[PDB]
Amino acid sequence: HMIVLFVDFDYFYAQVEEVLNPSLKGKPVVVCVFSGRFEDSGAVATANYEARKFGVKAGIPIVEAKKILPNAVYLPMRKEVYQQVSSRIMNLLREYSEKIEIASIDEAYLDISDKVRDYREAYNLGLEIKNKILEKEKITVTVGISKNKVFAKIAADMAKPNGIKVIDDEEVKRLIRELDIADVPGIGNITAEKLKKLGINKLVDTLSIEFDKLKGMIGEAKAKYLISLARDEYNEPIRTRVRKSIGRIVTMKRNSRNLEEIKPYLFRAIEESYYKLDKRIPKAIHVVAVTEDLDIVSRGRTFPHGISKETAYSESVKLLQKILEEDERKIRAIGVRFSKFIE
DNA sequence: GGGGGAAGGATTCA
DNA sequence: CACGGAATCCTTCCCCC
Ligand SMILES: Nc1nc2c(ncn2[C@H]2C[C@H](O)[C@@H](COP(=O)(O)OP(=O)(O)OP(=O)(O)O)O2)c(=O)[nH]1
Ligand SMILES: [Ca+2]
Ligand SMILES: [Ca+2]
Ligand SMILES: [Ca+2]
Repeated sequence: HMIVLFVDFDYFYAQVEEVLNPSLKGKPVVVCVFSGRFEDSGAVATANYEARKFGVKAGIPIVEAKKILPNAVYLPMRKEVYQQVSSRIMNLLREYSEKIEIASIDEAYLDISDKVRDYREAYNLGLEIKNKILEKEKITVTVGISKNKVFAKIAADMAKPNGIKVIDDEEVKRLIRELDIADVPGIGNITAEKLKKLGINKLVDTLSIEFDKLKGMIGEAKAKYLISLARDEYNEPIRTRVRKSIGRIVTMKRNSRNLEEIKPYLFRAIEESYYKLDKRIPKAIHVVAVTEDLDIVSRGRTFPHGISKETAYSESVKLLQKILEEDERKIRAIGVRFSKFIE
């Protein structure tokens, strides 16, 4: 009953840069996000394995990477490029199933149930998909196969990189008991911790705790999710998913609270955001700010009609005004987010 | 009491 | 010193029948 095949491209941004400049293949490559603030201020979008080996990875400051690997190749993130390559591969996967859910810029779940019997065939289809993607785009990915999206995903995690793996029903039962609950999708450090205090260290433990306390501790939705898995009864279908919001945010040269100093950044964000909107019309706008102490403050508003760029400019100004008046810290970054698209 | 929303923020993942 | 971006969930305050 139902066979899910999850595809996860390998160290995606770095690998795409390798493909576009093979002279890179073989040496450590780090894709970065730089912000004027200073010489090498920014974070690491990601890096290839010939770099992950020494700890350089997503989230750490570019400077830190530089110390560890001073002579590695540091590339500016070219999101737009990775996107179009992503779209191409996404098309290429449709050829294998109508039921396709695009999770992110490099993730996708395929429902190959009414498409192929047993696991032995699932596997092959896997290898087939890899080859095709590999030959067509020269991009290696990892394929996870199991009874649902959750374990399909976990599968790939286990099989990374450029791998493939199937978690059979017998194994599922083993992981519901042996797999560290932390390693379960949707469980970050915050929840992980919350779970330990409650004694829960495995997906199974959830079955030995009174709901209401669990629900009370991690929220009902997270509780039902986990319990669901533990009972080997999880079964969310693979559905299409359209964007629900679009935004842009930029880090300023220096901190500030001066409206007239921030406004320019904010307006660049809006202009950029509208271009990205294309033909979509938003009913809601939020102004998101990152404070000096790396905290995130936001203020929004929904209109009974769509928002025009003019409308956005003036309304974004008030929300920034509101933020300032309601939060004493200097603002480090400023952005906008449009949502609730008409239709 | 409880439905229907909006707003501000928490948590997670890429 | 820690960047862009986006979804989902949760708490809370409201209006109101
Ligand atoms: N800007 C930014 N982008 C990120 C971050 N994390 C991931 N990404 C982007 C670039 C990654 O290549 C892409 C896929 O993330 P994964 O979590 O799949 O990492 P990646 O595919 O690079 O390596 P992998 O082989 O999956 O371990 O998402 C992040 O922290 N900041
Ligand atoms: Ca990946
Ligand atoms: Ca991914
Ligand atoms: Ca985890």
